Amino acid sequence: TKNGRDSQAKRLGVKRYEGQVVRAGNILVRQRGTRFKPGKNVGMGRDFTLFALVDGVVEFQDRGRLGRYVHVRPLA
Amino acid sequence: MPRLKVKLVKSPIGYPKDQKAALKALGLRRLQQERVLEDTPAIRGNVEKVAHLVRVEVV
Amino acid sequence: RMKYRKQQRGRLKGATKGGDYVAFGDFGLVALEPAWITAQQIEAARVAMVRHFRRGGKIFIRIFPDKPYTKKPLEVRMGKGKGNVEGYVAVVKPGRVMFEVAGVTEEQAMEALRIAGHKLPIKTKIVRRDAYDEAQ
Amino acid sequence: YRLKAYYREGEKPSALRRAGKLPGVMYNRHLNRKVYVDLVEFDKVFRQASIHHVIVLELPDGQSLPTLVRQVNLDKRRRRPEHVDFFVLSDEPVEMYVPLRFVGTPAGVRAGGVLQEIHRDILVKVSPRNIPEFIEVDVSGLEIGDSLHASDLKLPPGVELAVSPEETIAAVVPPEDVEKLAEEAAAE
RNA sequence: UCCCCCGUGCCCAUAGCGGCGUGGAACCACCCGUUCCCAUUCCGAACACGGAAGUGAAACGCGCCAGCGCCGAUGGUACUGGGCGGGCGACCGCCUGGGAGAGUAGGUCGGUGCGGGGG
RNA sequence: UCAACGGAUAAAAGUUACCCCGGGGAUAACAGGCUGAUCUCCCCCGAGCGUCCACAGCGGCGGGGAGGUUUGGCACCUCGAUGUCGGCUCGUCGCAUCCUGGGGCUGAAGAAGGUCCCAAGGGUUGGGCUGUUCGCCCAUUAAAGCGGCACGCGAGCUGGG
RNA sequence: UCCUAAAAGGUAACGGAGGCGCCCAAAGGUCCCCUCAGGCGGGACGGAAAUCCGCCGGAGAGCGCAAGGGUAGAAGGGGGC
RNA sequence: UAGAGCACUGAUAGGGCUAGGGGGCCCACCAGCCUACCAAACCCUGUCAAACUCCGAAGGGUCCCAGGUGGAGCCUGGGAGUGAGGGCGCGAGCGAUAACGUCCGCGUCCGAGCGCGGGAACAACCGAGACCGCCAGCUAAGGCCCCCAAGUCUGGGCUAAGUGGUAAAGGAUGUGGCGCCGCGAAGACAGCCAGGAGGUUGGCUUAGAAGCAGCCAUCCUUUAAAGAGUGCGUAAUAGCUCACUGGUCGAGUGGCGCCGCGCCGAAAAUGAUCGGGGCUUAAGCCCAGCGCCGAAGCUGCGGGUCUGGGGGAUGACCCCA
Ligand SMILES: [Mg+2]
Ligand SMILES: [Mg+2]
Ligand SMILES: [Mg+2]
Ligand SMILES: [Mg+2]
Ligand SMILES: [Mg+2]
Ligand SMILES: [Mg+2]
Ligand SMILES: [Mg+2]
Ligand SMILES: [Mg+2]
Ligand SMILES: [Mg+2]
Ligand SMILES: [Mg+2]
Ligand SMILES: [Mg+2]
Ligand SMILES: [Mg+2]
Ligand SMILES: [Mg+2]
Ligand SMILES: [Mg+2]
Ligand SMILES: [Mg+2]
Ligand SMILES: [Mg+2]
Ligand SMILES: [Mg+2]
Ligand SMILES: [Mg+2]
Ligand SMILES: [Mg+2]
Ligand SMILES: [Mg+2]
Ligand SMILES: [Mg+2]
Ligand SMILES: [Mg+2]
Ligand SMILES: [Mg+2]
Ligand SMILES: [Mg+2]
Ligand SMILES: [Mg+2]
Ligand SMILES: [Mg+2]
Ligand SMILES: [Mg+2]
Ligand SMILES: [Mg+2]
Ligand SMILES: [Mg+2]
Ligand SMILES: [Mg+2]
Ligand SMILES: [Mg+2]
Ligand SMILES: [Mg+2]
Ligand SMILES: [Mg+2]
Ligand SMILES: [Mg+2]
Ligand SMILES: [Mg+2]
Ligand SMILES: [Mg+2]
Ligand SMILES: [Mg+2]
Ligand SMILES: [Mg+2]
Ligand SMILES: [Mg+2]
Ligand SMILES: [Mg+2]
Ligand SMILES: [Mg+2]
Ligand SMILES: [Mg+2]
Ligand SMILES: [Mg+2]
Ligand SMILES: [Mg+2]
Ligand SMILES: [Mg+2]
Ligand SMILES: [Mg+2]
Ligand SMILES: [Mg+2]
Ligand SMILES: [Mg+2]
Ligand SMILES: [Mg+2]
Ligand SMILES: [Mg+2]
Ligand SMILES: [Mg+2]
Ligand SMILES: [Mg+2]
Ligand SMILES: [Mg+2]
Ligand SMILES: [Mg+2]
Ligand SMILES: [Mg+2]
Ligand SMILES: [Mg+2]
Ligand SMILES: [Mg+2]
Ligand SMILES: [Mg+2]
Ligand SMILES: [Mg+2]
Ligand SMILES: [Mg+2]
Ligand SMILES: [Mg+2]
Ligand SMILES: [Mg+2]
Ligand SMILES: [Mg+2]
Ligand SMILES: [Mg+2]
Ligand SMILES: [Mg+2]
Ligand SMILES: [Mg+2]
Ligand SMILES: [Mg+2]
Ligand SMILES: [Mg+2]
Ligand SMILES: [Mg+2]
Ligand SMILES: [Mg+2]
Ligand SMILES: [Mg+2]
Ligand SMILES: [Mg+2]
Ligand SMILES: [Mg+2]
Ligand SMILES: [Mg+2]
Ligand SMILES: [Mg+2]
Ligand SMILES: [Mg+2]
Ligand SMILES: [Mg+2]
Ligand SMILES: [Mg+2]
Ligand SMILES: [Mg+2]
Ligand SMILES: [Mg+2]
Ligand SMILES: [Mg+2]
Ligand SMILES: [Mg+2]
Ligand SMILES: [Mg+2]
Ligand SMILES: [Mg+2]
Ligand SMILES: [Mg+2]
Ligand SMILES: [Mg+2]
Ligand SMILES: [Mg+2]
Ligand SMILES: [Mg+2]
Ligand SMILES: [Mg+2]
Ligand SMILES: [Mg+2]
Ligand SMILES: [Mg+2]
Ligand SMILES: [Mg+2]
Ligand SMILES: [Mg+2]
Ligand SMILES: [Mg+2]
Ligand SMILES: [Mg+2]
Ligand SMILES: [Mg+2]
Ligand SMILES: [Mg+2]
Ligand SMILES: [Mg+2]
Ligand SMILES: [Mg+2]
Ligand SMILES: [Mg+2]
Ligand SMILES: [Mg+2]
Ligand SMILES: [Mg+2]
Ligand SMILES: [Mg+2]
Ligand SMILES: [Mg+2]
Ligand SMILES: [Mg+2]
Ligand SMILES: [Mg+2]
Ligand SMILES: [Mg+2]
Ligand SMILES: [Mg+2]
Ligand SMILES: [Mg+2]
Ligand SMILES: [Mg+2]
Ligand SMILES: [Mg+2]
Ligand SMILES: [Mg+2]
Ligand SMILES: [Mg+2]
Ligand SMILES: [Mg+2]
Ligand SMILES: [Mg+2]
Ligand SMILES: [Mg+2]
Ligand SMILES: [Mg+2]
Ligand SMILES: [Mg+2]
Ligand SMILES: [Mg+2]
Ligand SMILES: [Mg+2]
Ligand SMILES: [Mg+2]
Ligand SMILES: [Mg+2]
Ligand SMILES: [Mg+2]
Ligand SMILES: [Mg+2]
Ligand SMILES: [Mg+2]
Ligand SMILES: [Mg+2]
Ligand SMILES: [Mg+2]
Ligand SMILES: [Mg+2]
Ligand SMILES: [Mg+2]
Ligand SMILES: [Mg+2]
Ligand SMILES: [Mg+2]
Ligand SMILES: [Mg+2]
Ligand SMILES: [Mg+2]
Ligand SMILES: [Mg+2]
Ligand SMILES: [Mg+2]
Ligand SMILES: [Mg+2]
Ligand SMILES: [Mg+2]
Ligand SMILES: [Mg+2]
Ligand SMILES: [Mg+2]
Ligand SMILES: [Mg+2]
Ligand SMILES: [Mg+2]
Ligand SMILES: [Mg+2]
Ligand SMILES: [Mg+2]
Ligand SMILES: [Mg+2]
Ligand SMILES: [Mg+2]
Ligand SMILES: [Mg+2]
Ligand SMILES: [Mg+2]
Ligand SMILES: [Mg+2]
Ligand SMILES: [Mg+2]
Ligand SMILES: [Mg+2]
Ligand SMILES: [Mg+2]
Ligand SMILES: [Mg+2]
Ligand SMILES: [Mg+2]
Ligand SMILES: [Mg+2]
Ligand SMILES: [Mg+2]
Ligand SMILES: [Mg+2]
Ligand SMILES: [Mg+2]
Ligand SMILES: [Mg+2]
Ligand SMILES: [Mg+2]
Ligand SMILES: [Mg+2]
Ligand SMILES: [Mg+2]
Repeated sequence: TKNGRDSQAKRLGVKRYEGQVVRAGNILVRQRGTRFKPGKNVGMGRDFTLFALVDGVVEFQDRGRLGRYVHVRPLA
Repeated sequence: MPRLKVKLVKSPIGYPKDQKAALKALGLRRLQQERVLEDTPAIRGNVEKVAHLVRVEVV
Repeated sequence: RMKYRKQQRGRLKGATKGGDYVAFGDFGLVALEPAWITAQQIEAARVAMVRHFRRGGKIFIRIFPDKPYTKKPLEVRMGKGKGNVEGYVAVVKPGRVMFEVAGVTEEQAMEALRIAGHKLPIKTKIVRRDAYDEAQ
Repeated sequence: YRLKAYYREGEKPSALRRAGKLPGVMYNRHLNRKVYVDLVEFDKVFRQASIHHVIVLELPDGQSLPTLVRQVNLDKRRRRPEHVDFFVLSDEPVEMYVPLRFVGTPAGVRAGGVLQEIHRDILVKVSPRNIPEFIEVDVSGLEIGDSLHASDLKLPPGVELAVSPEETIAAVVPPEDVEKLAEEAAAE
């Protein structure tokens, strides 16, 4: 036949969860398109990678129309 | 958190690993073995998930 | 039909949505056991039914096959089966309503549905009508 | 009709059926009460009553409530009623499925046609006082291939067609034996 | 304190569409004009500037009405960590804890924060 | 197109029935086995044929199953070896009975026959052609049965295949 | 790339179905501006479909190239530098 | 994901609406009408999907906090072996909703527990993890009539095939049990007695078609009852029967649905069988209860060894788990 093909696992999705400690630059969540938007102290790159720009805890915030944003609350 | 007497009566041999491990956090070696731990919401959980192996006693 | 070539096997769990109610007609035919019903089976019961009471009323065939029945031609394991040999089938689980007649006599129905039942592999029952719909 | 309804509370809905009582609930715009009836009773009572008339429920409270089954949950796996609703009425106009009696001699029958029907009960808005046992359906001058629509209905006073004024009511499809089969196997 | 309106943010349809009503002194828009800043691959329609007259028509604010949309119980039910039994098989059932979707009763044509102007 | 994409050399095809060594039942062919799609038979439904009459005889469309002969699937014991067709010799067992026995129905006058049921105790030919099994044919017969026994039998034989 | 995969990840078969071995100096960067497909109604050639006008139309277009995910509160359409 | 749903992506049974294509009316002035035809887009009824999802569980993953001293964990380093796995339950692909088939996943046992009890025997099913001793004791699975330890236990039902000793569509006044409805002491079911009439040879059809090849239509009278007629039958007629009415008759009678257990369907090859004998208000099956047998599991007594705790100039030894 001619079907047995498949690109190996890229292993994406949620890397960090709400209520977790994070340094500075920790890849919060690697995503396909933009299933998760940045926010407070969080930016993305070419592959839409989400990471922390400060140091604190990860937090999520669903906002329907706007989107499912994720931030980090800095503290020390 | 009154006492909680627990006697192992049903061998864990052949049962899921997690359950075996439960009789460790609860600490039950052999058969027909007594064990009177406290009644903490935590300790309860274990005893519960293996209730079918040990006959609980309210003390 | 029209979609694409082959499809999976998939088990036949509980007789859930595989089962309804008499929506049209007067009498109905229900399945008791779960299985795949073949196209040849639909027609077989169809022709049997309509042929019984010549110039019959309206025969409703609620079910409908669309599951590509797979199969291999007496060989080994070179890829996936060609299938299509027997054709297709329908997810028929207990409670389902394969057929139901109308505008005809009860005797015509009872005997017909009975015969068409033998055209089916599954043990079956014959339900009247009642009033079980959904209202007030 | 009547039905001795009892109050529920902490009974096992599953083990309850085993006993011989049919689980369910009665309620209106202001009500919500766990209840249950008897299988055999509700059985023979609902056969006639069905879901077109009103069945007063005599609770032990002596309360005679103008209720009608707003919905029935039919157990699959060999048909049988599992749960029952009982929507109570008051003085406010309420919607419901009203029976339709297809009476007459369709032109199809004469030409050897098929008695087709679609809505054996249309959903209509109406006051609790109005309990029309049914509506005269003038299906008679309906020939094979013709259809009577919802906009072609005779509505008893105090009532409106709470539907889509253009909804099919009945039809007259053709028979099917010899010609079709013999011709189908060769033209399929 | 409270009320009407202007800016802006949050909740992200119980605030949306639609038919009706309604406000211009104030606030807002339209509106007058295209000399100057500036502009439409054509147009000052858009963007822009100078500024009186006129209306509240358009837009918006507020309010109403549920037909559409949307929100949605409860009750039971499907399915199911866990424990157990029955049938050749396809499968079925009970105890324990969990528990939808759909449909019903029903809810809604907004709520709210800071600042600014006006009584 | 180190594209056999972690890339043995800068540089490479095929043949062995003349064959050999190491090793495997981790693996094919024989046989067994599990299965039963294929094969044999039985069965349900019964349009319809049979003047008439669906059941003398028959059966579409479709459904259930029994057996475990064939082809087939799996690769489980056996590769420090289980000899493989057919023939001969000796058989023995099954019954789904070819004959003889008995019996029902018949579209059974009688004879003869059809079909189904019961019933292995015994019997179930000689020959032409082919290695054949198989089958075709001659002559006859009460009949010239099907199948199991590693498609019985090579420490009994044959060796045409 | 997706499904198989049994709701984290991962996950096999000679399992189902389809791509890559490129292309772009503008298809990039910034700045400013802009909003789809279709449907209906109206209009010289055209007339199913060029182009223009009105109303509807929240993403079913577009996003170089398979598919997935994302997306007009721009990743899309155009101009300046 | 399970399920569920059709809001997108596709399939789809019927019906309406209606663009388009076929056919007929009819004149080419090119339209208008009908259509038990094919059928797009749209609506209603209804449903299918691994690669569809408006929705969406149980659950699983993870981080903070708490219990958890465990032949737990973490770090550095030494030494390994292993890289055919298998059965099983569950969730899927392939297969044929085949295989002691195969390919992943979650767990489990076997592996290496072929050590023990049960299952007749039997790597993996049920019970249970063998440090050694003992002519002690309770119990597990299973079992408690004889081979065989321990009840021919107790009480209440079912089953007459040996079912149990375990095959299907489908078949059957088998036998018992529950609910609904018809009919009946103002006289029921059945057998039995007699009748069961005319138009009409219902229309048509046909060689005929007279209740009874077929089609369609689809009365009146007499009466206690007799049908524009159910079958057998005839070439068509006759003739019989039945539902019907009365007499008889004398007490029940008929139908449906659901449930328990058994019967048919049931044909294989060296001798036969549930392990055997043998069993029938059970020694079968269902329900409720007490009692007992029974493993190397547990308790009892004694002993070895290793680890951990204590007395301890005392090394030492003693005791404990
Ligand atoms: Mg692969
Ligand atoms: Mg591969
Ligand atoms: Mg792969
Ligand atoms: Mg690889
Ligand atoms: Mg173990
Ligand atoms: Mg866990
Ligand atoms: Mg098609
Ligand atoms: Mg299923
Ligand atoms: Mg077929
Ligand atoms: Mg059948
Ligand atoms: Mg089949
Ligand atoms: Mg049946
Ligand atoms: Mg009562
Ligand atoms: Mg106005
Ligand atoms: Mg005004
Ligand atoms: Mg100018
Ligand atoms: Mg100036
Ligand atoms: Mg200038
Ligand atoms: Mg200008
Ligand atoms: Mg302007
Ligand atoms: Mg000026
Ligand atoms: Mg003014
Ligand atoms: Mg004004
Ligand atoms: Mg206005
Ligand atoms: Mg405002
Ligand atoms: Mg809902
Ligand atoms: Mg709900
Ligand atoms: Mg309402
Ligand atoms: Mg509503
Ligand atoms: Mg408004
Ligand atoms: Mg506020
Ligand atoms: Mg004021
Ligand atoms: Mg004032
Ligand atoms: Mg190459
Ligand atoms: Mg090289
Ligand atoms: Mg290589
Ligand atoms: Mg090379
Ligand atoms: Mg190389
Ligand atoms: Mg080479
Ligand atoms: Mg040679
Ligand atoms: Mg030589
Ligand atoms: Mg030579
Ligand atoms: Mg060799
Ligand atoms: Mg072989
Ligand atoms: Mg072999
Ligand atoms: Mg062998
Ligand atoms: Mg077979
Ligand atoms: Mg048979
Ligand atoms: Mg036959
Ligand atoms: Mg044939
Ligand atoms: Mg044919
Ligand atoms: Mg065929
Ligand atoms: Mg056949
Ligand atoms: Mg078949
Ligand atoms: Mg068959
Ligand atoms: Mg079979
Ligand atoms: Mg074989
Ligand atoms: Mg092997
Ligand atoms: Mg060798
Ligand atoms: Mg040897
Ligand atoms: Mg040898
Ligand atoms: Mg040897
Ligand atoms: Mg001899
Ligand atoms: Mg004879
Ligand atoms: Mg004879
Ligand atoms: Mg004779
Ligand atoms: Mg003769
Ligand atoms: Mg003899
Ligand atoms: Mg010879
Ligand atoms: Mg010779
Ligand atoms: Mg010669
Ligand atoms: Mg010869
Ligand atoms: Mg010869
Ligand atoms: Mg020949
Ligand atoms: Mg001869
Ligand atoms: Mg022989
Ligand atoms: Mg041989
Ligand atoms: Mg031999
Ligand atoms: Mg020899
Ligand atoms: Mg030989
Ligand atoms: Mg020998
Ligand atoms: Mg020689
Ligand atoms: Mg020769
Ligand atoms: Mg030779
Ligand atoms: Mg997935
Ligand atoms: Mg996953
Ligand atoms: Mg597949
Ligand atoms: Mg290039
Ligand atoms: Mg650019
Ligand atoms: Mg750019
Ligand atoms: Mg523009
Ligand atoms: Mg358009
Ligand atoms: Mg147009
Ligand atoms: Mg136009
Ligand atoms: Mg246009
Ligand atoms: Mg021109
Ligand atoms: Mg145009
Ligand atoms: Mg146009
Ligand atoms: Mg157009
Ligand atoms: Mg760009
Ligand atoms: Mg740009
Ligand atoms: Mg640019
Ligand atoms: Mg799935
Ligand atoms: Mg799914
Ligand atoms: Mg599903
Ligand atoms: Mg829908
Ligand atoms: Mg498409
Ligand atoms: Mg369609
Ligand atoms: Mg359709
Ligand atoms: Mg047309
Ligand atoms: Mg035409
Ligand atoms: Mg003329
Ligand atoms: Mg013309
Ligand atoms: Mg012309
Ligand atoms: Mg004309
Ligand atoms: Mg459509
Ligand atoms: Mg519905
Ligand atoms: Mg369907
Ligand atoms: Mg946790
Ligand atoms: Mg802390
Ligand atoms: Mg702390
Ligand atoms: Mg801590
Ligand atoms: Mg802690
Ligand atoms: Mg410790
Ligand atoms: Mg350890
Ligand atoms: Mg260990
Ligand atoms: Mg090491
Ligand atoms: Mg290796
Ligand atoms: Mg599987
Ligand atoms: Mg294997
Ligand atoms: Mg295996
Ligand atoms: Mg395993
Ligand atoms: Mg081991
Ligand atoms: Mg182990
Ligand atoms: Mg082990
Ligand atoms: Mg040994
Ligand atoms: Mg044993
Ligand atoms: Mg053993
Ligand atoms: Mg000991
Ligand atoms: Mg004892
Ligand atoms: Mg016992
Ligand atoms: Mg015994
Ligand atoms: Mg007894
Ligand atoms: Mg026996
Ligand atoms: Mg009967
Ligand atoms: Mg009398
Ligand atoms: Mg009588
Ligand atoms: Mg009688
Ligand atoms: Mg006369
Ligand atoms: Mg005549
Ligand atoms: Mg026999
Ligand atoms: Mg024998
Ligand atoms: Mg036994
Ligand atoms: Mg007992
Ligand atoms: Mg013992
Ligand atoms: Mg011991
Ligand atoms: Mg003791
Ligand atoms: Mg003790
Ligand atoms: Mg000391
Ligand atoms: Mg010391
Ligand atoms: Mg010492």
